[PDB]
Parts: sequence; structure tokens; C-alpha cells
Amino acid sequence: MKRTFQPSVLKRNRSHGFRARMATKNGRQVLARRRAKGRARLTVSK
Amino acid sequence: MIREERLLKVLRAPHVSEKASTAMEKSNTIVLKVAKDATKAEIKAAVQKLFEVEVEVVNTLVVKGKVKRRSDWKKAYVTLKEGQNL
Amino acid sequence: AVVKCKPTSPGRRHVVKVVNPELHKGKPFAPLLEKNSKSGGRNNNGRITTRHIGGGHKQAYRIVDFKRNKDGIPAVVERLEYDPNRSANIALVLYKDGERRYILAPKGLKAGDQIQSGVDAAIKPGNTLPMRNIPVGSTVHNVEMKPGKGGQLARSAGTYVQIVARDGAYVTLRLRSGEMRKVEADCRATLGEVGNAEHMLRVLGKAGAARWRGVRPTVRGTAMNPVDHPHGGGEGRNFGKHPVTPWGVQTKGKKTRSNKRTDKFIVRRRS
RNA sequence: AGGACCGAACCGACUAAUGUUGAAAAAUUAGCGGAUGACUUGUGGCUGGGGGUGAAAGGCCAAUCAAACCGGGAGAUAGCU
RNA sequence: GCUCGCCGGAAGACCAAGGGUUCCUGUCCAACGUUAAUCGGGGCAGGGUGAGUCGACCCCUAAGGCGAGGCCGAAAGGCGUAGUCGAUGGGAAACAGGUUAAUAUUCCUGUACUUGGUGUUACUGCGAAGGGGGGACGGAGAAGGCUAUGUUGGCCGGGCGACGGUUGUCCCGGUUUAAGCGUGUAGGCUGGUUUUCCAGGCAAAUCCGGAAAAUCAAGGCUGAGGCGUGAUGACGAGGCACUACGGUGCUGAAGCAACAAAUGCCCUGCUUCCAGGAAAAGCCUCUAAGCAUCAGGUAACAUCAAAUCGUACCCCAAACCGACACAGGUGGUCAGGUAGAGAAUACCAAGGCGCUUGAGAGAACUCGGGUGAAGGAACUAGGCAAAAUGGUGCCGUAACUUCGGGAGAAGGCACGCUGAUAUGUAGGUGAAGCGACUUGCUCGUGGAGCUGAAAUCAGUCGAAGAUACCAGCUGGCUGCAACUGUUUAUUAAAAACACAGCACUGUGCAAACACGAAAGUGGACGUAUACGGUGUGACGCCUGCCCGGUGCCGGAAGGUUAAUU
Repeated sequence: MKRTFQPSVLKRNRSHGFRARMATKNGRQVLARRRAKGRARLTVSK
Repeated sequence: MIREERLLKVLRAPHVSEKASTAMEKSNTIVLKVAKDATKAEIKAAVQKLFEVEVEVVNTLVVKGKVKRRSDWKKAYVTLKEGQNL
Repeated sequence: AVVKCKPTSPGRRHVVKVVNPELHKGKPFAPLLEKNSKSGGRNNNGRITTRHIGGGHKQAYRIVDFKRNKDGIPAVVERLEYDPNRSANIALVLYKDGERRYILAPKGLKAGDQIQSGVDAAIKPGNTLPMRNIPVGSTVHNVEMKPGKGGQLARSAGTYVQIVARDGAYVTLRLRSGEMRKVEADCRATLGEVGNAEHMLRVLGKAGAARWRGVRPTVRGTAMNPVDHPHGGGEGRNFGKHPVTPWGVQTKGKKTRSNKRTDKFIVRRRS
């Protein structure tokens, strides 16, 4: 059967990528929390 | 005109392998692990000056460094005209 | 002419179509076309603001001259064309200086006819004049509401407006609704009625024929659950309530016009 | 010509059996319905939680839905166990 | 290695997406792999991806996103103009052979093509974020002309048969060749060429549009395929050598015709229909400001430049999504033979596989099948399940009906092979020849050769001839919903929802109404034959009485009645 994850790099980057996080202040707050936690990977950008 | 210093930094290691020797013996194609930013023009001029030979064309490819070690490098297939290089 | 299709299948049994052999068969006039992308009834917030809109056939917009500003130059009618953006059909007119335009086709118009606009134009169907220069009692269409704005009233297929009185700077019109209205006498109008009056006689015949006009199915309020509509649930078919819109306003009688800015121009409301 | 007909792909899902610590957190097998249309599909986009979307079933909105998920108020409160 | 089975519109081949080195070689067998493993998509080492023409980038735009100013909104921020991004779409050019252990339109061989820069020469009006062309567009249907491709014949090479026969209407194999360049024909579209004039194309134009006049319609665009050349080249059945028997090296015949052919091409065509079918740039053309013996434009030649990134491998799957080497899911391209209407189905080709535990035995019972005497729905909640029917042609076919249907109604009959009609018919194709011409990619005439149903008559075989696979059960009486459709992803497909039609009601456009503190936007670039909301639900015949009550609409004389004063 069809499962929920149907990957697509373009959609992934447009939805959760670095430039998408930086576009709004809430997304910029997501990045600040992840920097405070010390995450090795900030975003899905690769 | 590309500067000499730039040309000195495009040539890193003469690639030695089975396919390397095969190409050199067949179409006089010297193979060289060059810099990953070295453009065709850069490699051509560098080999024609530092190795002082004649280059027909460069057929460079970027080799994806295998994980757990190798970093990403560039294999230039510097086809020479008749100038015997390495 | 209205034609009944033979019942060679259900979905054809009750189809009545209005075929017009005078309508041009080729492509429309390219310089007068633009793209018209569909909306689905969604605004710039992306939300459905008008229900039951979506799909249908792709359509190109034809720029129709509603102002009729080219005064004093005669025009001849080249052909009648089908227009998918309205119930009426349009006419391609060639002005004597060599410029073409689209107008709403009046009732009796046909290829070869001569039309003209301005103060001194003759009183014939298809001619556009200020209503100051049109005899009282005339039947006109594509009527301006403000001088120079362009025609707004009586634009549908078989519609027309009657000039019933002229009192100073205003004329009184009888609208298709039956409403009596006042407009400035400097507003323009076109003599005659809009053609294609057989439009109202067509029968779609099947559900799909409405789907490809861009109309989506209407679900009755009483068929939903109470969370979705004031006509809520019930075990079986229950109503027990006064009819209302999905947002709770009493339909079936309650008047909704509230415009004090305009009330001065309504001589009589429709009945 | 046809929301025509029969019937592969395709899209579905009426019945029976099997499976029920499954080959599978809904499938397999045998049949079954539509199959030029209110058709199906690829790729992008858009609508956000008392909100969306709904040919309307309280359906669906990432195996979650008569109010998603995550984190916070928070050690809510619990005459009950 | 030899047999055997299995897929074959796939279980073959090539990709996109996604993955990420899984790819090739050498080594190892702890763990991994539902067993062993000497093997592996496992471990370790080393290699492997070569592009002016393929793709991306790039140019251009759709939906949509963002958005200087700007307009709004306690703040955060919303919307949006100029603009700028954004493919799933439009913009330039390479083919065939050969080669690696693993890369090829990328390397090599041969033969091409495109765009741009810069010089020389010759001739010259050039010049926009501006005008006009063009790009540029739906569904359905029907030819006709072709090709891919196939079959047979001819040709060439080989063969003469483990068992009766096999020097022949015998057997096996091969009979390939491209981009480009030249020609321009089956077809499609359109009258052409001059001259004069102008209320149009935000200005002006020699371009587009319009109006007259003259004179020839005999012109031009477009266009598959064929033919020529590429190419005396390459490839080529097989032979002859070396050999590590892997495999490498050398040489190399014929390389034609007829018929049948697509869902591919002509065709973005043609005919019809209503539901009336993107945009912008590249491209062509016109001028403005401006430039003036410059600069620019056109053509020829020469020369140079075409960067950067991707290229391995899987890709209906053991490499992607499903926790698994999971009976599931997953878009595009290609598609050979014999039967067949077929991309169904059976069996095969090319290729690819036997599904990572096996060996015995031959109990009950379970699963998945085959067949059954006599009965024949007695079963059961119910024919659930099974069994049955099943093709083509012809004959024949009731009630009822909205005249279309019902209807494959029902029910019958003939089907194989052989021979003759006719050493292969009707039909299809069509060569030479023969004439013609406005003389070759021409047109008639002629019928060689090839292909080829269907029928009738006669005969013959089995129990059976639509012999397999494939492939309607039928009829009678009723409830409901008109109908095709839609739904409770994962126990409900229905009489439910939708529906065409009907009615009511609201709405005069800055519409009602909706999403929005707002700004705005949808409705709608629509405008009362238009839109919204409600109920009913094709069609036919129809829809009675009641305004008490509760809404809604109208009226307002009087009573009561807020802030305020």
C-alpha cells in the first residue's frame, strides 16, 4: 500500500529547508532553539 | 592570462592506475588528480607550462569521495597531442 | 433554434440545445484575447468564499467594448462570435479607420450591419447614444450607471431596459427586475435588446453538463450533521426549524439590502 | 453522436474462502464494477485546528480525529483505585 | 558444463523520482544472510563516472511565492504596485561503428552541425524596457500516403543426417548500414504583384489594419516518405592462427526483391462539435530619441571560444516508500514469432530466472484442486459456495415502452481436414512493356509476379471440430431509487449523498453573501435569461383545506420604552 512518506528533495527543501526557516520569525525561532540545544544538524538542508 | 601561482596550485598528483596507464598508452591521455576548483583552462595551461608539453583537451570529472575516508577530488583526463608527459 | 436530442441514451433524453448557425466557427480575434485563470471560489486568503465553483472548461477572455467611446466613426459588423464568458454572444465590428472591437450583439444584428455611437447617431438597434438623446419609451440595453464608466445594466442574453421618464438631469428606467431607478441623463445606452433570447430555453440534461460549466454539487443543509449546518441531524428526515443560510441568517423572505448611500436613486423596489 | 455498449491496461472494491503471534498494523486467491468520462495519473502550488476541506460518512487533514501533532501553564485536578 | 522446468506487453531492456557507491577487481567468513556457505547488495583494500551538441545551469514565462515604495493592522505583522523568482511548459546544435574488469551520442575512427567574439574584404540605414507578426495551443472522428517492423522468395555460405526416408519444390545461418548534405512529392494552406490614400496600432513607421485602382490568377508557404550521396567506408555468416583455452589476432561471401504493416510519421493537418480550448521570450519586421563620410547592418573568408555541475550502480525493486534481503505500493519509454479482433490468452524468441533451509514418509486433520453411482436444493437464514452458460455467421425473437429501447430477449442451425469450382477464386498490390506530356519523385494503358478471404459441391476421421487456454446462465412477479456517478482509507456501496428538472426567497452592482480587527480579495472582469441561499429531486398526472401558534414581510394612529437633558 501507499505509505505516508513519499520523498521529494525539492518539496523537502521548500518546506523545511534553511532558507524557509529564515523567511519568518517563527522559523527563525526554530533555528535559535536548535542552536541553543546544540543540534549537529540545524535543518534538513544537506 | 592565468597567473603562474594559480597554475602551480592546480597540479596536485599524477594519477597512477590501470585505466590511467591505458589512456596514456592509447590516446596519449595523461591523468592527473587536480584541484576540485581547477577549470579546464587552468589544468591545460598548467600542464603546458610546468610540464612544458602540448595538451589537446582536458576531460575532467569530479570523483565523489567514498565515505569513511576519501574527500571529494577531481580526476582530469588531460589528453595531450604528442607531448609525452608522465 | 432550440433542438431536442433523441433519447439514444439517458443523459441525452432531456437535453435541449440552442444551436446558432450564424455563430462564427473559426478562432476568435487574437489581439482581443487575454488569459482568464480560474479561481475555484477562493480569495487571496485561499479560502472558499463562494461555494459550488470549480472545474469546467478552459476559457479565454474576450475584451468587450462596454464604453462604446468611438464617436462619429461608422462601424460594420464582420461576424457574430460565441463568447464563453457571458450568456450573450458578441459581434466583431470593424471601424472605418481600420480598428476592430467586440460589442454585445443586439437582437436583430447580423453581419454587414452598420452601427455608430455619439450624440448624433441615428436611432437604430446597435447604436449608442447618451440617454439625453434617446426618446422616452425606448428599449435600450448595456446601460451606463455613471457617465463614462461603461455599460453595467441589461447585459445578459435577453435583457433590456425601458426609459419611462425624463425629469431634468435624470431619466427613470424600468429594470428587468421591475425596479424603477434614476440615472444621470448623460449616461450612454445602446438601442435594442441583447440577442440570444433563446438562452433561457436550453436544458442541460445531465449532471456532467453542469460540471463542465464550472458548477460543483450543492449538498442540502438538512443532509448534514448539526456541526456543519443549522439544518442539522435527526433520526431520519427531520427539519423542525426555520430555514437559514449556513451562517444562520433566515433565508426565504428576510431582506438583506442595506445601502443608504444609494437609496435616493430607487424610485420603486421590485415586486 | 453518446456522463453509449462489450472488454485489456488503468482506476476501483460487491461476494466467498484463506490469513488473524499474517508474506501484509486490511493483503492474497477466485470471481466482480467502471473503463472517452461528474475519467484517471505524473509534477509543482494553495487552504491550518473551533480552523481547513467534504457529490455529507462526524468522512478526511502523515497508521491520530465529535476538535491534529509538538512544546509550554503542569507536579492541572482526582471526596476514586 | 549438459539436461530440465518458469516469465516473456515481463519475472526482458532503458530511465525519471528516490537512494547513495550498493558498481568492477582482489582477498576474508567473526557478525550479517531465517540453514551451510568456499558465496553475497556483508567486512577490508584498490580501482571505476572523461560532453560546444545528453541533462542541469542559462533565457523565458504558468499556478503560485516574495515584494522597494505604498495601503492597512496595539506590537508581531497582513495585503499588494513597480519588480523579482518560480516548471510540470516554450528558447541553438551529432550520428554510425569500435573499445574497458567496470564510462560512453562523453574516449577512439569516420563523417557532421550550432551559437558567439574578434579581424579582413565588399556592399550598405542603423538604432528601443516602444508598435505589429509569430511562437500559440480543445475534444471526438475519418481517411489517404508512408515508415519502423515482419513474412516469403532470390542470393551467398554451410549441410547430407545416432532410427525407415532425405541431391531436393530438402535443412541451417546471413542477407545490416546513421546523422548530415542534395533533390522536393503524397498531402495541407493561401490568389499574387504594383500604385494611391488614412478619424486605427498610447508617438511614428516604409510594418500591421483599413479604402480604392490597374494587371496577371500559371505565385508562394508548408510537408512525411522515396531517391542520390555519405559509404570502393564500416559491419558481416563463417573460416584460419595463438592460447593461459580465458579468450585474443587475421581475413571475409551475399548484402536484393515482392508482399504485409502500425497505436509511430505526414498531422500543431483535415472534417465536425460545444463545454469554445496558457503565457512570455528566443525569432521576423517597423520605426522613435539618437547617430551621421562614424557607429552599426548584410554576406564571404579567417581565427578563437563554447565555461561550470551531473554522468558508477539499482530503478515495478534485495539499492526507492513499507521497522525486515517484507506475496504490498511506485510515474515515463520500447515491444519480435505462431494462433487470435486484440497490449486478452496459450506456447515460444531476445533476454532474464528456479523465488537462501533441505532430506525422507505417504496417518488423522487443515488448505488448494480433480472425479464421482442413484437422486437433484431434499441444503441453508438465504443456491452461500460450487456446478452450469460462454465464439462467429445466419434464421428467429413476447409483454411493455419515454419509441430510443426491451434484445445476445427467449430459441435454434453451421463450424475440422481434404479435393474440385479456381494447378489460388472475388478482392488487394502491381513490374516490364506501350503510348502521351506542361518530359520525371509524371500520367494513362497493360498485366507478369506477389498476396488472398468467403462460399458451394463432393469426400473423409474421432464419442466429441468455437476440441486447449479464452469465453454471457436464462426467464417470470414485485419494493425502493429515474438514470451514469459519490460515500463511512481499515466491518455499512445502500433505499443514503449527488444529479438534470421544479419552486421559493434574497440581490440594482462599491450586489447580496463569504474570508478578513483592517487593507484588501473572492463572487465576477459576471451584472436580474446574472449570482447567492433554501427545500424538492428525470418524466407523466398532479399538489386539496388551514395564518390559530412560531417565524418572515408590510404598516404605525395609539400605549410602553435607552442613552441624553
